[PDB]
Amino acid sequence: EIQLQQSGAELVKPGASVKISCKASGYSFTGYNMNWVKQSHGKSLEWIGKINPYYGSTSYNQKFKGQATLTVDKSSSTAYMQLNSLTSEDSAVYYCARGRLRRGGYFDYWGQGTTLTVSSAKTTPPSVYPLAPGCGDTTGSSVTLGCLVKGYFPESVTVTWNSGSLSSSVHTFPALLQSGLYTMSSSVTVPSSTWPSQTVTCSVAHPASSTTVDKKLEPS
Amino acid sequence: NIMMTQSPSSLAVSAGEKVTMSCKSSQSVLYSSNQKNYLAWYQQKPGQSPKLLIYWASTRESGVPDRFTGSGSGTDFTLTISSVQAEDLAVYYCHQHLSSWTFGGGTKLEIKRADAAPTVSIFPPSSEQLTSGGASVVCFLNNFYPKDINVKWKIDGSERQNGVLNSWTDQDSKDSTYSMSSTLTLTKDEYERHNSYTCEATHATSTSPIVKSFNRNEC
Repeated sequence: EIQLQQSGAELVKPGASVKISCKASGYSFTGYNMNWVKQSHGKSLEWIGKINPYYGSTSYNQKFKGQATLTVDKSSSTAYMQLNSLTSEDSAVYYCARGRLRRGGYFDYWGQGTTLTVSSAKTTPPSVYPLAPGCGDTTGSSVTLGCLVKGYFPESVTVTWNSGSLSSSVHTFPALLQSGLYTMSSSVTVPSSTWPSQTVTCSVAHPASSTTVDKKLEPS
Repeated sequence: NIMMTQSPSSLAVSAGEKVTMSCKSSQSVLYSSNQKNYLAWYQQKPGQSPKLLIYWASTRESGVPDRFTGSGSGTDFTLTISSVQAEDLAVYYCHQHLSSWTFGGGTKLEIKRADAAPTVSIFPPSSEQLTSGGASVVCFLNNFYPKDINVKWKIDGSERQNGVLNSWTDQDSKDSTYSMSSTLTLTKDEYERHNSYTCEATHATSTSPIVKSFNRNEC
């Protein structure tokens, strides 16, 4: 099965450069063009450029020609996109995508995307608050718990619920940006027969700030 | 160059309805020498990368369900879903690769379903946050339809919509519902000078809300 594995989210400052990678597997790396595509939040897809891995030959969208450099390493079957002189308008999700040269060049397999944030805002760890029902509350056959993850930057963050051997329903609420800081929340629902008896923990990883916090939900 | 125009920008239909979306190119994408149309269609689901559905205008990519059909030639193309399923919510993009590579602006497909009331849960500020001088009051409204629900906060029986942060999930790919979080941001002082806190959820359609309340003075 073909996989295009891209590097993790990056935060860089205006004027700086970034280099995003795309490691190919499951097909002949040298046989197919590698393309790069920008998607701004709002969602128009724009082609940036392509590289022919065998020759190292490249072709660019003139809108990106001057700031983008495409390269490959055919010892690791990895394609690279370096973007220089970055600005906030470059904040977007970037994809690599395999092209089908001998069928005219449509894109057939895409990487998972890499989120780029261009900003002078500072990397900041989250505060994590467990959300348990109040003492005045009651619950039916199910109970809902939550985790509020507040005041972090940049956006890359993972909230993981561990409910042990319980089956659960999770909702993850998209982050909102305020004052250069993100806030998000997540809910988990388990049977009322099982909490607080069984441990339910919210695990928050924010790689940028080297933060990993785990908060056990406790009855109020 | 070659510009791609898609219509409609968005549409909502119930599962089981047929949908036709269009893609127009500003120049022909029919390659003279092989008489193939260099036109592809992609599906991009929430949180995911685009996936190839159709290439050469009408050829279904391996693995793609038969309900997706691409048609057209020259400048005029359509993608049809014969019978929409819940999992088909996505943005659909057309793409040409005859002269450079360009994309359409996308058609966002949403699913209609029967109205569903939210399961509502309210959470007092934790003592952890309170000791730190903040007070966020959180309310979850889970698994409801339609999207445009009203959430109102009442403090001591009177409304405040000042300082409310609302975040909706993307539509659920299995049951077609939405969920949302509503957070009421207060200073500790603001929080401590009132007692009853209520989150109310109402469909725009009716006047029968679902309410969840707590009292600060209790526990």
